[PDB]
Amino acid sequence: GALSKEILEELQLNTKFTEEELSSWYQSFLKECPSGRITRQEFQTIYSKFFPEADPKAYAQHVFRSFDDGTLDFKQYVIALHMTSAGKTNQKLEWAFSLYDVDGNGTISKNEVLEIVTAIFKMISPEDTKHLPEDENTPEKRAEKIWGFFGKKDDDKLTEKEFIEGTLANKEILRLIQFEPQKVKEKL
Ligand SMILES: [Ca+2]
Repeated sequence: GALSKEILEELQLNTKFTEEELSSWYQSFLKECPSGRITRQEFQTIYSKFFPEADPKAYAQHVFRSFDDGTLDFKQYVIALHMTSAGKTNQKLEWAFSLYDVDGNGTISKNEVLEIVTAIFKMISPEDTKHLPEDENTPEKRAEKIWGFFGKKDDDKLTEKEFIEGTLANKEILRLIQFEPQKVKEKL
């Protein structure tokens, strides 16, 4: 049951579990996935199961990739769940950058923002989308607003430094880049 203190370090005060509790979870985990590794397909299924009202395939895929297809270990699988469903968005900005930097080349492009914003948009039920502000109710509008808030040109590249600054300072950027299905819904 090693990676548990590793899980808590990389999670810190963000963890919603203790080492003894993570081990129990870990124990159940191994019963279901003996190898302790979970594939992208299996990960996607978790979200498809628990987000019946939406279409979480792309979202789950992007989340899985943020940890580098292939497989995730228990530590990543636990952290991945925390990133999407627990804690404060503010303690996840470094990870959020990893999420938005789709190809992982170190910077975020305009298209990459559209990719993630679209994936996140599909996590919203059709029902709740009518509550979205007019200038923020379609993937294109939201991604473009985000790009505008960072004052970028179509071919500009957004750095981690700037990403973190703006998501911290400009609360409208935070609202727009928001990736937690429940938080997006609640703010609406
Ligand atoms: Ca990139």
